Amino acid sequence: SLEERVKEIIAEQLGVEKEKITPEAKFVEDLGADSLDVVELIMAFEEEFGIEIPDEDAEKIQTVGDVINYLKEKV
Ligand code: NA
Ligand SMILES: [Zn+2]
Ligand SMILES: [Zn+2]
Ligand SMILES: [Zn+2]
Ligand SMILES: [Zn+2]
Ligand SMILES: [Zn+2]
Ligand SMILES: [Zn+2]
Ligand SMILES: [Zn+2]
Repeated sequence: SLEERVKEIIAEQLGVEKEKITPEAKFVEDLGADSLDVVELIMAFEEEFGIEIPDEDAEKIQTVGDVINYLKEKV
């Protein structure tokens, strides 16, 4: 599912257990993502879902929920 794929992307990049990858979890504050991690997460979401996340939209991707909601509507 879309959610499962999003979890694997995040788990692979941040090394966090999927059980902690919840909708309200902030990549930085809750999942420990640093600046490079965030850039790589965006790059991965684009590659895996075949879409583009313009800089503007990328800035709004702060939680797991943002990515899921964004992708569900866009793809
Ligand atoms: Na993986
Ligand atoms: Zn891989
Ligand atoms: Zn697990
Ligand atoms: Zn923040
Ligand atoms: Zn928090
Ligand atoms: Zn891009
Ligand atoms: Zn947009
Ligand atoms: Zn948000």
